Amino acid sequence: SWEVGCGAPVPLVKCDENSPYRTITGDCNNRRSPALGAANRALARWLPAEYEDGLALPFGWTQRKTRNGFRVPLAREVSNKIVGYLDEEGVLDQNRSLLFMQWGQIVDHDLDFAPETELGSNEHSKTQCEEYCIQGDNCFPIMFPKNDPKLKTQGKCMPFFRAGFVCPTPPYQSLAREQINAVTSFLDASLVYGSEPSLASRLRNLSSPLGLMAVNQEAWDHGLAYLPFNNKKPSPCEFINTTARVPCFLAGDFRASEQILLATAHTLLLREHNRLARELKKLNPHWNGEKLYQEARKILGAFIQIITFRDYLPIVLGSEMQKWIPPYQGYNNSVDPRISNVFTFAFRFGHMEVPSTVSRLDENYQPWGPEAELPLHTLFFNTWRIIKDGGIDPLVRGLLAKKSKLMNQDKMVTSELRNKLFQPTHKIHGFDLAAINLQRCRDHGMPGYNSWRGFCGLSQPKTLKGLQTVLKNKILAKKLMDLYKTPDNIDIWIGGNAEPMVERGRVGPLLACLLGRQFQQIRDGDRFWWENPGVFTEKQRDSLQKVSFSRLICDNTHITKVPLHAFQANNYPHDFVDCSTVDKLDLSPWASREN
Ligand code: HEM
Ligand SMILES: *[C@@H]1O[C@H](CO)[C@@H](O[C@@H]2O[C@H](CO)[C@@H](O[C@H]3O[C@H](CO)[C@@H](O)[C@H](O)[C@@H]3O)[C@H](O)[C@H]2NC(C)=O)[C@H](O)[C@H]1NC(C)=O
Ligand SMILES: *[C@@H]1O[C@H](CO)[C@@H](O[C@@H]2O[C@H](CO)[C@@H](O[C@H]3O[C@H](CO)[C@@H](O)[C@H](O)[C@@H]3O)[C@H](O)[C@H]2NC(C)=O)[C@H](O)[C@H]1NC(C)=O
Ligand SMILES: *[C@@H]1O[C@H](CO)[C@@H](O[C@@H]2O[C@H](CO)[C@@H](O)[C@H](O)[C@H]2NC(C)=O)[C@H](O)[C@H]1NC(C)=O
Ligand SMILES: *[C@@H]1O[C@H](CO)[C@@H](O[C@H]2O[C@H](CO)[C@@H](O)[C@H](O)[C@H]2NC(C)=O)[C@H](O)[C@H]1NC(C)=O
Ligand SMILES: [Ca+2]
Repeated sequence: SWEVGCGAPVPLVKCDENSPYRTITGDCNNRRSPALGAANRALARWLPAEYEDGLALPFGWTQRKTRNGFRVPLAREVSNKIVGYLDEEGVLDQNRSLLFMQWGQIVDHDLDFAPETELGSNEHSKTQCEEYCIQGDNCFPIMFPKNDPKLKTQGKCMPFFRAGFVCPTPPYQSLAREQINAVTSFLDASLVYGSEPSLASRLRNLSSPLGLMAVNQEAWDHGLAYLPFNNKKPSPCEFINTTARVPCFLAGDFRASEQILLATAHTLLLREHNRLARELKKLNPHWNGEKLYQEARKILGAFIQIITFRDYLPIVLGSEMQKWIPPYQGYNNSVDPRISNVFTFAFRFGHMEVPSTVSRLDENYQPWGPEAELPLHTLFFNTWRIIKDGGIDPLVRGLLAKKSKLMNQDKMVTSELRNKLFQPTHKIHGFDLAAINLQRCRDHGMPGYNSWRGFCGLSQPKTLKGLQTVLKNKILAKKLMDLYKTPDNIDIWIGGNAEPMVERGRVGPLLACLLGRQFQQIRDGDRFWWENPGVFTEKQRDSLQKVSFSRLICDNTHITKVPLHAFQANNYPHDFVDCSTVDKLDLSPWASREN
């Protein structure tokens, strides 16, 4: 087993070891090594980090140091020549609904977080980085290339701050830099409940004994709950419209209000928890507050694992699925459940799946109002469109009836994200998610594209010709070589995403390998995997299998018509059946009798 040797993060856990419930922090999953998988620990290294100075400085930090003999190209330049595109027509995925993209972001946030080095609300360098673009300490700005139109209109660079690492916050440490994962590595709904003791508590309704999550008191959605608002007044959600003055939502994960659809999904899960608590109180009038909380919780966690492994991964991994994820043989305590550093870049393939617009549909799945179709960028940190413009039902119908954006090698990331991204700490719509992804790739000391190809037993092109055959694209290969001068230097994020998709999947060979391995490990190394004998009863498990996102919509919204397979593309009304024709969740196996 493993756990630590330099650790400092959450204090003071002891453990029970007879407890049938996961801890909040992730500790004590593995009995041999209690900290394996816990939040606030280093992300795992499947390969040694690769920094300019070999310890902490990212490639591209020092102007005349090379990576294997060549200058690494500016992040924003790669964004401009390879990732961008203008024409949104013919870009949609004919067989993946908007929910496909959205579930990905959910699983993701449940698995990893690498927050920025924070270092003060007192600091002036938060504007020495912003206002002047001076590289230094944890300001590692994204410079604009010449001829970039943002030069003429936004300044000389885009703010950026290196991610946090273990040990500190301020200075530095001995050995090599390791970024922190602020959330638990186990699929366990930590995005609903929180990853800290702290926060998990603030989220609960501890005045009633019903094991419920606190809800909004200021507003309701046709009698259905909304997530509570957040405290911190320099609120970004208030900024995007100081007239509506509606603050961001407060959830188990801090990014829950990043974009209106992620908040919508968070809301659906909060509602499911409260609903499972009320019905559980019905079956067992004697269970106390803690017991109701933990049980509903345990439930929701299994639900997220079931939709993820049964409905989601097969249509991501395609025919590579069984090659990486075998059928389940049981808990294996030898497996390292930790999320690796590289996974957090591989799982970013989802950014190439976000379309440029979001729609609100009415009860008939017809355009909801005048302005029903909105540009994605006006929805970053937008909570007022939910509270002051229809509830979540409009938005949920769009999730089912619209499609995701299909990855394409000539159209990669939509301009709504590539030029108009809104960062919570700054004031403009005008950031580039693609460039940021690239800069972070380097901030985290990632090995290049060929190290990972090697790692996955895949060929390593060393020439233009070789790269063309792997990418099956002459022109993209030319653009990559002109910017990188050697495939060894291709940042893993762009390289992994530039590969053609595997059969029946939505990612290429490299990514399928990286994703497949990680997912096999968090299942196999999770003592509380829903299928691990003893976690649930066979009766509960039998009951556990009829879950479906569609059902979920039926019990928690006022939508009455849903598709049966929500992840594939579905046309209204042909594919939409009546909610009462959908398998329900039979709770009877949770009934406990004293004798
Ligand atoms: C706005 C953003 C999104 C949609 C409008 C969006 C979407 C996704 C999808 C669909 C993902 C996977 C299936 C996915 C994965 C990960 N993301 Fe995003 N994302 C939006 C915005 C961001 C921002 C901003 C970041 C931080 C970038 C940074 O480096 O500073 C971001 C991250 C991630 C992420 C890494 C998380 C971590 O481990 O720290 C993914 C796996 N997303 N996103
Ligand atoms: C749109 O996506 C669909 C799923 O990605 C795809 O159909 C899927 O086809 C597979 C076979 O290739 C089927 O899978 C299952 O088949 C048997 C059914 O008895 C099951 O017992 C197995 O477990 C196996 O998983 C499914 O029938 C089907 N999946 C879904 C969600 O419907 C469609 O073909 C795609 N549409 C187009 C036109 O490409
Ligand atoms: C900031 O948030 C405002 C909401 O607090 C928003 O204004 C609201 O949205 C429109 C304005 O275009 C109005 O909708 C329509 O309402 C009825 C239809 O039911 C009509 O009689 C009106 O003509 C109107 O078009 C909302 O009533 C309006 N609410 C308020 C208090 O003004 C702003 O548009 C938002 N601004 C930005 C920059 O996002
Ligand atoms: C905590 O849970 C209790 C219910 O157990 C909530 O109290 C109810 O609130 C609704 C709407 O305000 C009303 O039906 C009643 O006023 C309350 N019912 C009962 C039985 O007291 C309370 O609002 C919840 N608190 C939070 C912040 O979520
Ligand atoms: C549990 O996972 C371990 C660790 O991955 C598996 O170990 C096998 O493969 C390892 C390579 O990753 C090597 O350590 C060994 O070849 C082998 N170890 C053992 C225990 O034989 C292991 O197969 C899994 N456990 C079981 C019983 O399936
Ligand atoms: Ca988790």
